[PDB]
Amino acid sequence: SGFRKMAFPSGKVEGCMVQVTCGTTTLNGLWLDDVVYCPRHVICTSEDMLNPNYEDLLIRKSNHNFLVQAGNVQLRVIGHSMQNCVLKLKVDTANPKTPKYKFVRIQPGQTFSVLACYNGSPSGVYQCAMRPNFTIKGSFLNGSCGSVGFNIDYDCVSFCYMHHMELPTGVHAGTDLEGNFYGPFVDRQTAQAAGTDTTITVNVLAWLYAAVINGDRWFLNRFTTTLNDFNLVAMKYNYEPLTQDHVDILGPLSAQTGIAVLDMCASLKELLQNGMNGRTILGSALLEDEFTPFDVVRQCSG
Amino acid sequence: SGFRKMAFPSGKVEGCMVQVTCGTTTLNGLWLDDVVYCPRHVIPNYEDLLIRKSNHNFLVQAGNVQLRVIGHSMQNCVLKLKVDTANPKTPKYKFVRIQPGQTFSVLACYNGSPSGVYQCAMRPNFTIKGSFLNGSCGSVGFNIDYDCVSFCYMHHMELPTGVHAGTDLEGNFYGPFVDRQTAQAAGTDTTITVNVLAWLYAAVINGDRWFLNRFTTTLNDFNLVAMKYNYEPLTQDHVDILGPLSAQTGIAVLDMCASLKELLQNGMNGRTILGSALLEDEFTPFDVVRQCSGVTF
Ligand SMILES: O=C(Nc1cnccc1C1CC1)[C@@H]1CCNc2cc(Cl)c(Cl)cc21
Ligand SMILES: [Cl-]
Repeated sequence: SGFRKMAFPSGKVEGCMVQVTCGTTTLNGLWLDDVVYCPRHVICTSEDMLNPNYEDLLIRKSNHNFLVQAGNVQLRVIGHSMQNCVLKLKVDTANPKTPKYKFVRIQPGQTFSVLACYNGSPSGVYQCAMRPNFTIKGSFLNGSCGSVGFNIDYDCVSFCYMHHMELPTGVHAGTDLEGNFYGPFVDRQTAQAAGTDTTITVNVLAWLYAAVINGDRWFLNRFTTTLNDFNLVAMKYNYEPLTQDHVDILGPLSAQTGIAVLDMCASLKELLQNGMNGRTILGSALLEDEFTPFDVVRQCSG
Repeated sequence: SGFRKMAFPSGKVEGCMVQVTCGTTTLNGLWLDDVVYCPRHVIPNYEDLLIRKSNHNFLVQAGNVQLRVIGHSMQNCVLKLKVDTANPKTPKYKFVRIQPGQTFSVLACYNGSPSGVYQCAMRPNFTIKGSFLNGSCGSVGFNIDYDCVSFCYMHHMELPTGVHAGTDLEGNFYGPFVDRQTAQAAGTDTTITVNVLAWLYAAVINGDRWFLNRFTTTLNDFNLVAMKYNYEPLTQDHVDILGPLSAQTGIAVLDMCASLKELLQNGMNGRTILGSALLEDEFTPFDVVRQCSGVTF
Protein backbone atom coordinates (compact mmCIF):
# COMPACT_ATOMS: atom_id res chain seq x y z
CA SER A 1 0.00 0.00 0.00
CA GLY A 2 0.82 3.66 -0.42
CA PHE A 3 1.24 5.87 -3.45
CA ARG A 4 4.10 8.26 -3.79
CA LYS A 5 5.55 10.39 -6.55
CA MET A 6 8.48 8.09 -7.10
CA ALA A 7 11.59 8.77 -9.14
CA PHE A 8 13.89 6.13 -10.70
CA PRO A 9 17.08 5.36 -8.74
CA SER A 10 19.58 7.96 -10.06
CA GLY A 11 22.86 6.01 -9.70
CA LYS A 12 23.17 5.09 -13.38
CA VAL A 13 22.80 8.79 -14.29
CA GLU A 14 25.00 10.18 -11.48
CA GLY A 15 28.01 8.32 -12.94
CA CYS A 16 27.50 10.32 -16.19
CA MET A 17 27.37 13.90 -14.80
CA VAL A 18 30.31 16.13 -15.69
CA GLN A 19 30.94 19.89 -15.46
CA VAL A 20 31.41 21.81 -18.72
CA THR A 21 33.07 25.22 -18.71
CA CYS A 22 33.44 27.45 -21.76
CA GLY A 23 34.74 30.91 -20.99
CA THR A 24 32.74 32.31 -18.07
CA THR A 25 29.79 29.82 -18.46
CA THR A 26 29.75 26.62 -16.42
CA LEU A 27 26.90 24.06 -16.78
CA ASN A 28 26.37 20.26 -16.71
CA GLY A 29 27.18 17.67 -19.34
CA LEU A 30 26.20 14.07 -19.85
CA TRP A 31 29.20 11.79 -20.40
CA LEU A 32 28.25 8.62 -22.31
CA ASP A 33 31.04 6.49 -23.93
CA ASP A 34 33.54 9.13 -25.35
CA VAL A 35 30.95 11.92 -25.86
CA VAL A 36 29.83 14.70 -23.52
CA TYR A 37 26.41 16.13 -24.38
CA CYS A 38 25.48 19.58 -23.09
CA PRO A 39 23.30 22.63 -24.10
CA ARG A 40 24.91 24.48 -26.99
CA HIS A 41 24.25 27.82 -25.17
CA VAL A 42 27.41 27.07 -23.10
CA ILE A 43 29.33 28.78 -26.00
CA CYS A 44 27.19 31.97 -25.58
CA THR A 45 27.78 35.14 -23.64
CA SER A 46 24.81 36.98 -21.95
CA GLU A 47 25.52 39.65 -24.77
CA ASP A 48 24.89 36.83 -27.38
CA MET A 49 21.71 35.34 -25.92
CA LEU A 50 19.18 37.52 -27.83
CA ASN A 51 20.20 36.45 -31.41
CA PRO A 52 23.14 34.01 -31.20
CA ASN A 53 24.48 32.48 -34.42
CA TYR A 54 25.63 29.23 -32.84
CA GLU A 55 27.34 28.02 -36.03
CA ASP A 56 29.34 31.31 -36.09
CA LEU A 57 30.19 31.10 -32.34
CA LEU A 58 31.17 27.39 -32.57
CA ILE A 59 33.47 27.80 -35.61
CA ARG A 60 35.60 30.26 -33.52
CA LYS A 61 36.13 27.59 -30.81
CA SER A 62 38.86 25.07 -30.45
CA ASN A 63 38.83 21.80 -28.42
CA HIS A 64 40.93 23.34 -25.61
CA ASN A 65 38.39 26.15 -25.09
CA PHE A 66 35.96 23.53 -23.56
CA LEU A 67 37.02 22.51 -20.04
CA VAL A 68 35.30 19.24 -19.03
CA GLN A 69 35.60 18.00 -15.45
CA ALA A 70 34.52 14.50 -14.31
CA GLY A 71 34.87 14.61 -10.54
CA ASN A 72 38.39 15.80 -9.79
CA VAL A 73 39.63 14.71 -13.26
CA GLN A 74 39.87 17.02 -16.27
CA LEU A 75 38.82 15.23 -19.49
CA ARG A 76 40.51 16.21 -22.77
CA VAL A 77 38.23 17.41 -25.57
CA ILE A 78 39.41 15.98 -28.93
CA GLY A 79 36.42 17.03 -31.10
CA HIS A 80 33.22 19.07 -31.07
CA SER A 81 30.07 19.13 -33.14
CA MET A 82 26.59 20.58 -32.80
CA GLN A 83 23.42 18.59 -33.37
CA ASN A 84 20.37 20.88 -33.21
CA CYS A 85 20.59 22.61 -29.73
CA VAL A 86 23.01 20.12 -28.15
CA LEU A 87 26.77 20.40 -28.24
CA LYS A 88 28.61 17.04 -28.52
CA LEU A 89 32.13 17.14 -27.11
CA LYS A 90 34.23 14.18 -28.17
CA VAL A 91 36.55 13.34 -25.27
CA ASP A 92 39.71 11.17 -25.06
CA THR A 93 38.27 8.84 -22.37
CA ALA A 94 35.18 6.64 -22.57
CA ASN A 95 33.11 6.83 -19.35
CA PRO A 96 33.68 3.53 -17.54
CA LYS A 97 30.40 4.13 -15.67
CA THR A 98 28.42 4.34 -18.98
CA PRO A 99 25.21 2.42 -18.47
CA LYS A 100 23.07 0.62 -21.07
CA TYR A 101 21.22 3.61 -22.60
CA LYS A 102 18.93 5.00 -25.34
CA PHE A 103 17.90 8.50 -26.39
CA VAL A 104 14.10 8.65 -26.46
CA ARG A 105 11.89 11.63 -27.40
CA ILE A 106 8.78 11.66 -25.16
CA GLN A 107 5.24 12.95 -25.81
CA PRO A 108 3.34 15.38 -23.47
CA GLY A 109 1.85 13.56 -20.49
CA GLN A 110 4.93 11.29 -20.19
CA THR A 111 6.74 11.28 -16.88
CA PHE A 112 10.45 11.09 -16.12
CA SER A 113 12.95 11.55 -13.29
CA VAL A 114 15.16 14.60 -13.19
CA LEU A 115 18.62 14.49 -11.65
CA ALA A 116 19.20 18.15 -10.81
CA CYS A 117 22.96 19.02 -10.99
CA TYR A 118 25.15 22.03 -10.31
CA ASN A 119 28.81 22.07 -11.38
CA GLY A 120 28.60 18.46 -12.58
CA SER A 121 27.55 17.37 -9.04
CA PRO A 122 24.09 15.81 -8.54
CA SER A 123 22.08 17.48 -5.79
CA GLY A 124 18.64 15.92 -6.02
CA VAL A 125 16.24 13.70 -7.86
CA TYR A 126 12.57 14.34 -8.49
CA GLN A 127 9.72 13.14 -10.63
CA CYS A 128 7.93 15.25 -13.20
CA ALA A 129 5.93 15.19 -16.43
CA MET A 130 6.17 16.81 -19.82
CA ARG A 131 3.23 19.24 -19.68
CA PRO A 132 0.79 19.44 -22.64
CA ASN A 133 2.34 22.93 -23.31
CA PHE A 134 5.80 21.20 -23.60
CA THR A 135 7.22 22.79 -20.47
CA ILE A 136 8.18 20.97 -17.26
CA LYS A 137 7.36 22.20 -13.74
CA GLY A 138 10.84 21.52 -12.37
CA SER A 139 12.97 22.83 -9.59
CA PHE A 140 15.99 24.41 -11.10
CA LEU A 141 18.35 27.25 -10.16
CA ASN A 142 21.15 28.93 -12.21
CA GLY A 143 23.76 26.33 -13.17
CA SER A 144 21.21 23.49 -13.52
CA CYS A 145 21.44 23.66 -17.38
CA GLY A 146 22.44 20.29 -18.75
CA SER A 147 20.61 18.41 -15.90
CA VAL A 148 18.82 15.41 -17.46
CA GLY A 149 15.43 13.71 -17.41
CA PHE A 150 15.29 9.91 -17.73
CA ASN A 151 13.37 6.70 -17.24
CA ILE A 152 14.97 3.37 -16.27
CA ASP A 153 13.27 0.32 -17.69
CA TYR A 154 14.95 -2.90 -16.61
CA ASP A 155 18.72 -1.97 -16.66
CA CYS A 156 18.50 0.56 -19.54
CA VAL A 157 18.53 4.32 -19.07
CA SER A 158 16.27 6.13 -21.52
CA PHE A 159 17.40 9.78 -21.63
CA CYS A 160 14.50 11.97 -22.67
CA TYR A 161 15.31 15.48 -21.53
CA MET A 162 18.15 17.93 -21.15
CA HIS A 163 17.41 21.17 -19.29
CA HIS A 164 18.15 24.34 -21.23
CA MET A 165 16.20 27.29 -19.75
CA GLU A 166 13.64 28.77 -17.41
CA LEU A 167 10.64 30.59 -18.90
CA PRO A 168 9.29 33.81 -17.21
CA THR A 169 6.53 31.93 -15.31
CA GLY A 170 9.12 29.78 -13.48
CA VAL A 171 8.52 26.73 -15.73
CA HIS A 172 11.27 25.01 -17.72
CA ALA A 173 12.07 24.24 -21.32
CA GLY A 174 14.59 21.83 -22.74
CA THR A 175 15.38 19.37 -25.51
CA ASP A 176 15.53 15.63 -26.14
CA LEU A 177 19.15 14.26 -26.22
CA GLU A 178 19.32 14.89 -29.99
CA GLY A 179 19.00 18.67 -29.34
CA ASN A 180 15.38 19.05 -30.52
CA PHE A 181 13.44 21.29 -28.16
CA TYR A 182 10.15 20.16 -26.70
CA GLY A 183 7.64 22.89 -27.63
CA PRO A 184 7.94 26.07 -29.68
CA PHE A 185 10.96 27.20 -27.73
CA VAL A 186 14.34 28.43 -28.89
CA ASP A 187 17.62 28.83 -27.01
CA ARG A 188 17.41 32.65 -27.37
CA GLN A 189 16.65 35.27 -24.68
CA THR A 190 13.78 36.60 -26.90
CA ALA A 191 10.30 36.99 -25.38
CA GLN A 192 8.86 33.50 -25.31
CA ALA A 193 6.00 32.32 -23.17
CA ALA A 194 4.59 28.95 -22.29
CA GLY A 195 1.19 28.28 -23.86
CA THR A 196 -1.88 27.90 -21.58
CA ASP A 197 -1.34 24.68 -19.65
CA THR A 198 -3.92 21.90 -19.46
CA THR A 199 -4.48 18.91 -17.15
CA ILE A 200 -3.28 15.51 -18.40
CA THR A 201 -6.66 13.72 -18.39
CA VAL A 202 -5.37 10.16 -18.99
CA ASN A 203 -2.93 10.63 -16.07
CA VAL A 204 -5.72 11.83 -13.73
CA LEU A 205 -7.78 8.74 -14.70
CA ALA A 206 -4.74 6.48 -14.10
CA TRP A 207 -4.34 8.10 -10.65
CA LEU A 208 -8.06 7.56 -9.88
CA TYR A 209 -7.56 3.85 -10.74
CA ALA A 210 -4.48 3.83 -8.40
CA ALA A 211 -6.74 5.24 -5.67
CA VAL A 212 -9.33 2.47 -6.27
CA ILE A 213 -6.54 -0.16 -6.14
CA ASN A 214 -5.48 1.30 -2.75
CA GLY A 215 -9.10 1.18 -1.37
CA ASP A 216 -10.43 4.72 -2.07
CA ARG A 217 -13.88 4.51 -3.78
CA TRP A 218 -15.77 7.54 -2.38
CA PHE A 219 -15.56 9.41 -5.74
CA LEU A 220 -17.07 6.61 -7.86
CA ASN A 221 -20.68 7.03 -9.07
CA ARG A 222 -23.46 5.06 -10.85
CA PHE A 223 -23.02 7.04 -14.06
CA THR A 224 -21.25 6.44 -17.34
CA THR A 225 -20.51 8.84 -20.22
CA THR A 226 -19.85 8.82 -23.92
CA LEU A 227 -16.27 9.74 -24.88
CA ASN A 228 -17.56 12.90 -26.62
CA ASP A 229 -19.68 14.11 -23.68
CA PHE A 230 -16.69 13.59 -21.37
CA ASN A 231 -14.47 15.70 -23.67
CA LEU A 232 -17.08 18.48 -23.91
CA VAL A 233 -17.21 18.76 -20.07
CA ALA A 234 -13.45 18.21 -19.42
CA MET A 235 -12.36 20.83 -22.01
CA LYS A 236 -14.33 23.40 -19.92
CA TYR A 237 -12.01 22.60 -16.98
CA ASN A 238 -8.85 22.97 -19.16
CA TYR A 239 -8.39 19.22 -19.33
CA GLU A 240 -6.71 17.65 -22.34
CA PRO A 241 -9.07 15.78 -24.71
CA LEU A 242 -9.20 12.05 -23.93
CA THR A 243 -8.60 10.01 -27.06
CA GLN A 244 -9.56 6.44 -27.92
CA ASP A 245 -5.80 5.66 -27.51
CA HIS A 246 -6.05 6.84 -23.86
CA VAL A 247 -9.16 4.67 -23.31
CA ASP A 248 -7.24 1.67 -24.75
CA ILE A 249 -4.18 2.46 -22.61
CA LEU A 250 -6.44 2.46 -19.50
CA GLY A 251 -7.82 -1.01 -20.40
CA PRO A 252 -5.58 -3.03 -18.02
CA LEU A 253 -6.49 -0.77 -15.03
CA SER A 254 -10.17 -0.98 -15.95
CA ALA A 255 -9.91 -4.83 -16.08
CA GLN A 256 -8.05 -4.99 -12.74
CA THR A 257 -10.50 -2.76 -10.83
CA GLY A 258 -13.71 -3.75 -12.64
CA ILE A 259 -14.51 -0.10 -13.44
CA ALA A 260 -14.98 0.65 -17.19
CA VAL A 261 -12.91 3.62 -18.53
CA LEU A 262 -16.06 5.60 -19.40
CA ASP A 263 -17.41 4.84 -15.89
CA MET A 264 -14.17 6.23 -14.38
CA CYS A 265 -14.65 9.16 -16.82
CA ALA A 266 -18.11 9.85 -15.25
CA SER A 267 -16.50 9.85 -11.77
CA LEU A 268 -13.91 12.38 -13.04
CA LYS A 269 -16.72 14.56 -14.51
CA GLU A 270 -18.44 14.57 -11.10
CA LEU A 271 -15.18 15.36 -9.27
CA LEU A 272 -14.64 18.35 -11.59
CA GLN A 273 -18.18 19.57 -10.85
CA ASN A 274 -18.25 19.03 -7.09
CA GLY A 275 -14.69 19.32 -5.96
CA MET A 276 -13.53 17.00 -3.15
CA ASN A 277 -15.77 18.36 -0.33
CA GLY A 278 -12.98 18.35 2.27
CA ARG A 279 -11.88 14.84 1.23
CA THR A 280 -8.61 13.60 -0.29
CA ILE A 281 -7.70 10.99 -2.90
CA LEU A 282 -4.36 9.30 -2.23
CA GLY A 283 -3.45 12.01 0.29
CA SER A 284 -4.08 14.81 -2.22
CA ALA A 285 -6.75 17.58 -2.24
CA LEU A 286 -6.13 18.17 -6.00
CA LEU A 287 -6.51 15.81 -8.96
CA GLU A 288 -2.96 14.55 -9.62
CA ASP A 289 -1.88 14.35 -13.29
CA GLU A 290 1.82 13.42 -13.10
CA PHE A 291 1.38 9.61 -12.92
CA THR A 292 0.86 7.80 -16.21
CA PRO A 293 -1.10 4.55 -16.67
CA PHE A 294 2.34 2.82 -16.92
CA ASP A 295 3.56 4.43 -13.62
CA VAL A 296 0.39 3.30 -11.82
CA VAL A 297 0.78 -0.29 -13.03
CA ARG A 298 4.51 -0.30 -12.13
CA GLN A 299 4.01 1.09 -8.60
CA CYS A 300 0.65 -0.51 -7.58
CA SER A 301 1.48 -4.00 -8.98
CA GLY A 302 5.17 -4.45 -9.91
CA SER B 1 12.39 28.49 -9.54
CA GLY B 2 10.24 25.48 -8.80
CA PHE B 3 9.66 23.42 -5.70
CA ARG B 4 9.54 19.66 -5.85
CA LYS B 5 9.57 16.83 -3.34
CA MET B 6 13.17 15.96 -3.92
CA ALA B 7 15.13 12.97 -2.75
CA PHE B 8 18.93 12.67 -2.38
CA PRO B 9 20.73 11.04 -5.35
CA SER B 10 20.48 7.27 -4.58
CA GLY B 11 23.69 6.04 -6.29
CA LYS B 12 25.75 5.62 -3.10
CA VAL B 13 22.92 3.47 -1.63
CA GLU B 14 22.18 1.49 -4.83
CA GLY B 15 25.71 0.01 -4.70
CA CYS B 16 24.81 -1.46 -1.25
CA MET B 17 21.54 -3.28 -2.04
CA VAL B 18 21.65 -7.08 -1.93
CA GLN B 19 18.96 -9.81 -1.88
CA VAL B 20 18.67 -11.97 1.24
CA THR B 21 16.87 -15.31 1.11
CA CYS B 22 16.28 -17.51 4.14
CA GLY B 23 14.02 -20.47 3.52
CA THR B 24 10.95 -19.23 1.69
CA THR B 25 11.43 -15.51 2.65
CA THR B 26 13.25 -13.15 0.31
CA LEU B 27 13.88 -9.49 1.25
CA ASN B 28 16.56 -6.76 0.88
CA GLY B 29 19.84 -6.34 2.71
CA LEU B 30 22.27 -3.46 3.06
CA TRP B 31 25.87 -4.50 2.32
CA LEU B 32 28.40 -2.22 4.03
CA ASP B 33 32.07 -3.37 4.38
CA ASP B 34 31.81 -7.19 5.19
CA VAL B 35 28.35 -7.01 6.84
CA VAL B 36 24.86 -7.37 5.38
CA TYR B 37 22.14 -5.76 7.48
CA CYS B 38 18.52 -6.88 7.03
CA PRO B 39 15.26 -7.26 9.11
CA ARG B 40 15.55 -10.14 11.60
CA HIS B 41 12.03 -11.33 10.50
CA VAL B 42 13.73 -12.93 7.40
CA ILE B 43 14.36 -15.98 9.70
CA PRO B 44 8.59 -15.40 17.73
CA ASN B 45 11.63 -16.15 19.89
CA TYR B 46 14.24 -14.71 17.54
CA GLU B 47 17.17 -16.05 19.64
CA ASP B 48 15.61 -19.57 19.37
CA LEU B 49 14.93 -19.23 15.60
CA LEU B 50 18.44 -17.82 14.93
CA ILE B 51 20.33 -20.51 16.86
CA ARG B 52 18.78 -23.16 14.51
CA LYS B 53 20.15 -21.46 11.37
CA SER B 54 23.66 -21.97 10.01
CA ASN B 55 25.62 -19.55 7.76
CA HIS B 56 24.78 -21.47 4.55
CA ASN B 57 21.00 -21.17 5.27
CA PHE B 58 21.25 -17.40 4.40
CA LEU B 59 21.55 -16.93 0.61
CA VAL B 60 22.90 -13.44 -0.12
CA GLN B 61 22.98 -12.21 -3.71
CA ALA B 62 24.79 -9.03 -4.85
CA GLY B 63 23.70 -8.65 -8.48
CA ASN B 64 24.50 -11.95 -10.20
CA VAL B 65 27.11 -12.86 -7.53
CA GLN B 66 26.34 -15.04 -4.51
CA LEU B 67 28.11 -13.76 -1.35
CA ARG B 68 29.12 -16.39 1.24
CA VAL B 69 27.89 -15.84 4.80
CA ILE B 70 30.65 -16.59 7.37
CA GLY B 71 28.86 -15.35 10.53
CA HIS B 72 25.52 -14.10 11.83
CA SER B 73 24.38 -12.07 14.83
CA MET B 74 21.32 -10.08 15.86
CA GLN B 75 21.29 -6.51 17.17
CA ASN B 76 17.79 -5.53 18.32
CA CYS B 77 15.49 -6.13 15.25
CA VAL B 78 18.31 -6.20 12.62
CA LEU B 79 20.15 -9.31 11.53
CA LYS B 80 23.88 -8.79 10.74
CA LEU B 81 25.26 -11.31 8.27
CA LYS B 82 29.04 -11.37 8.20
CA VAL B 83 30.12 -12.06 4.61
CA ASP B 84 33.55 -13.03 3.20
CA THR B 85 33.71 -10.07 0.80
CA ALA B 86 33.83 -6.40 1.75
CA ASN B 87 31.60 -4.27 -0.55
CA PRO B 88 33.96 -2.39 -2.84
CA LYS B 89 31.11 0.11 -3.42
CA THR B 90 30.87 0.91 0.34
CA PRO B 91 30.45 4.67 0.68
CA LYS B 92 31.44 6.93 3.60
CA TYR B 93 28.53 6.23 6.01
CA LYS B 94 27.06 6.59 9.51
CA PHE B 95 24.06 5.02 11.24
CA VAL B 96 21.90 7.85 12.58
CA ARG B 97 18.60 7.73 14.44
CA ILE B 98 16.26 10.51 13.29
CA GLN B 99 13.55 12.39 15.20
CA PRO B 100 9.89 12.73 14.05
CA GLY B 101 9.55 15.60 11.56
CA GLN B 102 12.95 14.86 10.01
CA THR B 103 12.90 13.81 6.33
CA PHE B 104 14.89 11.19 4.41
CA SER B 105 15.04 9.48 1.05
CA VAL B 106 13.84 5.92 0.64
CA LEU B 107 15.33 3.64 -1.97
CA ALA B 108 12.55 1.12 -2.49
CA CYS B 109 13.97 -2.32 -3.48
CA TYR B 110 12.61 -5.71 -4.50
CA ASN B 111 14.89 -8.75 -4.70
CA GLY B 112 17.97 -6.61 -3.95
CA SER B 113 17.21 -4.46 -7.02
CA PRO B 114 16.40 -0.76 -6.50
CA SER B 115 13.19 0.28 -8.26
CA GLY B 116 12.48 3.80 -7.03
CA VAL B 117 13.44 6.64 -4.79
CA TYR B 118 11.16 8.95 -2.88
CA GLN B 119 11.29 11.56 -0.14
CA CYS B 120 9.58 10.74 3.25
CA ALA B 121 9.12 12.31 6.63
CA MET B 122 9.14 10.39 9.91
CA ARG B 123 5.62 11.20 11.13
CA PRO B 124 5.09 12.39 14.74
CA ASN B 125 3.36 8.93 15.27
CA PHE B 126 6.64 7.26 14.10
CA THR B 127 5.19 5.83 10.92
CA ILE B 128 6.19 6.79 7.39
CA LYS B 129 3.66 7.33 4.59
CA GLY B 130 5.72 5.24 2.20
CA SER B 131 5.03 3.27 -0.92
CA PHE B 132 5.94 -0.32 -0.40
CA LEU B 133 4.75 -3.68 -1.74
CA ASN B 134 5.61 -7.28 -0.62
CA GLY B 135 9.38 -7.82 -0.96
CA SER B 136 10.26 -4.22 0.00
CA CYS B 137 11.39 -5.19 3.57
CA GLY B 138 15.00 -4.18 4.10
CA SER B 139 14.61 -1.08 1.81
CA VAL B 140 16.50 1.81 3.45
CA GLY B 141 16.02 5.47 4.34
CA PHE B 142 18.97 7.87 4.19
CA ASN B 143 20.26 11.42 4.01
CA ILE B 144 23.47 12.63 2.40
CA ASP B 145 25.77 15.08 4.22
CA TYR B 146 28.49 16.20 1.73
CA ASP B 147 29.86 12.73 0.69
CA CYS B 148 28.58 10.80 3.74
CA VAL B 149 25.46 8.69 3.66
CA SER B 150 23.59 8.69 6.97
CA PHE B 151 21.39 5.58 7.10
CA CYS B 152 18.39 6.28 9.27
CA TYR B 153 15.72 3.73 8.37
CA MET B 154 15.22 0.11 7.42
CA HIS B 155 11.72 -0.98 6.40
CA HIS B 156 10.16 -3.91 8.34
CA MET B 157 6.37 -3.85 7.91
CA GLU B 158 3.12 -2.26 6.78
CA LEU B 159 0.47 -1.31 9.35
CA PRO B 160 -3.29 -1.91 8.61
CA THR B 161 -3.91 1.72 7.53
CA GLY B 162 -1.34 1.35 4.68
CA VAL B 163 1.39 3.27 6.59
CA HIS B 164 4.87 1.83 7.25
CA ALA B 165 6.95 0.85 10.25
CA GLY B 166 10.68 0.23 10.55
CA THR B 167 13.86 0.61 12.56
CA ASP B 168 17.07 2.66 12.61
CA LEU B 169 20.14 0.65 11.34
CA GLU B 170 20.88 -0.49 14.90
CA GLY B 171 17.51 -2.42 14.90
CA ASN B 172 15.61 -0.05 17.21
CA PHE B 173 12.08 0.49 15.92
CA TYR B 174 10.74 3.98 15.39
CA GLY B 175 7.48 4.00 17.38
CA PRO B 176 5.75 1.49 19.65
CA PHE B 177 5.93 -1.24 17.07
CA VAL B 178 7.19 -4.81 17.29
CA ASP B 179 8.27 -7.17 14.43
CA ARG B 180 5.70 -9.82 15.25
CA GLN B 181 2.31 -10.81 13.75
CA THR B 182 -0.05 -9.16 16.28
CA ALA B 183 -2.61 -6.29 16.51
CA GLN B 184 -0.65 -3.05 15.92
CA ALA B 185 -2.05 0.37 15.02
CA ALA B 186 -0.49 3.72 14.25
CA GLY B 187 -1.34 6.39 16.78
CA THR B 188 -3.31 9.52 15.82
CA ASP B 189 -1.03 11.53 13.55
CA THR B 190 -0.24 15.23 13.85
CA THR B 191 1.02 17.86 11.36
CA ILE B 192 4.70 18.82 11.50
CA THR B 193 4.28 22.55 12.23
CA VAL B 194 7.92 23.64 11.71
CA ASN B 195 7.88 21.84 8.33
CA VAL B 196 4.65 23.62 7.23
CA LEU B 197 6.26 26.96 8.16
CA ALA B 198 9.43 26.03 6.21
CA TRP B 199 7.21 25.20 3.19
CA LEU B 200 5.37 28.56 3.54
CA TYR B 201 8.81 30.28 3.43
CA ALA B 202 9.65 28.22 0.31
CA ALA B 203 6.39 29.45 -1.25
CA VAL B 204 7.32 33.10 -0.48
CA ILE B 205 10.80 32.54 -1.99
CA ASN B 206 9.06 31.23 -5.16
CA GLY B 207 6.72 34.25 -5.43
CA ASP B 208 3.55 33.06 -3.59
CA ARG B 209 2.54 35.77 -1.08
CA TRP B 210 -1.28 35.70 -1.09
CA PHE B 211 -1.39 34.06 2.39
CA LEU B 212 0.80 36.68 4.06
CA ASN B 213 -0.79 39.23 6.36
CA ARG B 214 0.20 42.23 8.50
CA PHE B 215 -0.34 40.26 11.74
CA THR B 216 1.92 38.58 14.26
CA THR B 217 1.19 36.28 17.25
CA THR B 218 2.75 35.09 20.49
CA LEU B 219 4.18 31.53 20.66
CA ASN B 220 1.54 30.64 23.32
CA ASP B 221 -1.41 31.90 21.22
CA PHE B 222 -0.09 30.08 18.17
CA ASN B 223 0.46 26.85 20.19
CA LEU B 224 -3.17 27.08 21.48
CA VAL B 225 -4.27 27.13 17.76
CA ALA B 226 -1.77 24.36 16.79
CA MET B 227 -3.25 22.03 19.45
CA LYS B 228 -6.77 22.61 18.09
CA TYR B 229 -5.86 21.55 14.51
CA ASN B 230 -3.74 18.51 15.43
CA TYR B 231 -0.53 20.39 14.70
CA GLU B 232 2.62 19.59 16.64
CA PRO B 233 3.62 22.28 19.22
CA LEU B 234 6.12 24.82 17.83
CA THR B 235 9.09 25.25 20.14
CA GLN B 236 11.60 28.09 20.51
CA ASP B 237 14.10 25.68 18.86
CA HIS B 238 11.84 25.56 15.76
CA VAL B 239 11.65 29.38 15.74
CA ASP B 240 15.47 29.53 15.91
CA ILE B 241 15.83 26.90 13.17
CA LEU B 242 13.53 29.06 10.94
CA GLY B 243 15.72 32.16 11.59
CA PRO B 244 17.65 32.06 8.28
CA LEU B 245 14.39 31.78 6.23
CA SER B 246 12.83 34.61 8.32
CA ALA B 247 15.92 36.79 7.57
CA GLN B 248 15.90 35.92 3.82
CA THR B 249 12.20 36.66 3.24
CA GLY B 250 11.72 39.46 5.79
CA ILE B 251 8.82 37.63 7.45
CA ALA B 252 9.33 36.95 11.20
CA VAL B 253 8.59 33.34 12.29
CA LEU B 254 5.67 34.44 14.50
CA ASP B 255 4.52 36.71 11.56
CA MET B 256 4.36 33.53 9.38
CA CYS B 257 2.56 31.73 12.31
CA ALA B 258 -0.33 34.27 12.07
CA SER B 259 -0.47 33.38 8.32
CA LEU B 260 -0.66 29.68 9.26
CA LYS B 261 -3.29 30.35 11.95
CA GLU B 262 -5.42 32.22 9.40
CA LEU B 263 -4.96 29.34 6.91
CA LEU B 264 -6.09 26.83 9.55
CA GLN B 265 -9.18 28.83 10.57
CA ASN B 266 -10.20 30.03 7.08
CA GLY B 267 -8.72 27.53 4.57
CA MET B 268 -7.16 28.27 1.16
CA ASN B 269 -10.41 29.61 -0.43
CA GLY B 270 -9.95 27.78 -3.71
CA ARG B 271 -6.28 28.82 -3.90
CA THR B 272 -3.05 26.77 -3.87
CA ILE B 273 0.40 27.21 -2.33
CA LEU B 274 3.24 25.69 -4.40
CA GLY B 275 0.67 23.79 -6.49
CA SER B 276 -0.89 22.20 -3.39
CA ALA B 277 -4.40 22.63 -1.89
CA LEU B 278 -3.15 21.19 1.46
CA LEU B 279 -0.50 22.50 3.86
CA GLU B 280 2.61 20.41 3.08
CA ASP B 281 4.65 19.19 6.08
CA GLU B 282 7.33 16.88 4.58
CA PHE B 283 10.00 19.59 3.89
CA THR B 284 12.17 20.59 6.81
CA PRO B 285 13.72 24.06 7.15
CA PHE B 286 17.01 22.49 5.94
CA ASP B 287 15.32 20.88 2.88
CA VAL B 288 13.91 24.30 1.95
CA VAL B 289 17.31 26.00 2.32
CA ARG B 290 19.08 23.19 0.38
CA GLN B 291 16.59 23.26 -2.53
CA CYS B 292 16.46 27.09 -2.56
CA SER B 293 20.36 27.33 -2.70
CA GLY B 294 21.43 24.22 -4.75
CA VAL B 295 23.68 22.16 -2.38
CA THR B 296 25.35 19.19 -4.22
CA PHE B 297 26.53 15.59 -3.39
O1 LIG C 1 17.60 30.05 -17.96
C1 LIG C 1 18.78 29.87 -17.63
N1 LIG C 1 19.15 29.25 -16.49
C2 LIG C 1 18.27 28.69 -15.54
C3 LIG C 1 17.75 27.40 -15.71
N2 LIG C 1 16.85 26.86 -14.89
C4 LIG C 1 16.45 27.59 -13.85
C5 LIG C 1 16.91 28.86 -13.58
C6 LIG C 1 17.84 29.44 -14.43
C7 LIG C 1 18.33 30.85 -14.17
C8 LIG C 1 17.36 32.00 -14.22
C9 LIG C 1 17.93 31.59 -12.91
C10 LIG C 1 19.95 30.36 -18.49
C11 LIG C 1 20.59 31.63 -17.88
C12 LIG C 1 19.59 32.77 -17.86
N3 LIG C 1 18.99 32.97 -19.18
C13 LIG C 1 18.94 31.98 -20.15
C14 LIG C 1 18.45 32.29 -21.41
C15 LIG C 1 18.47 31.34 -22.41
CL1 LIG C 1 17.95 31.79 -24.00
C16 LIG C 1 18.95 30.06 -22.15
CL2 LIG C 1 18.94 28.84 -23.38
C17 LIG C 1 19.42 29.74 -20.89
C18 LIG C 1 19.42 30.69 -19.87
CL1 LIG D 1 6.17 9.10 -24.61
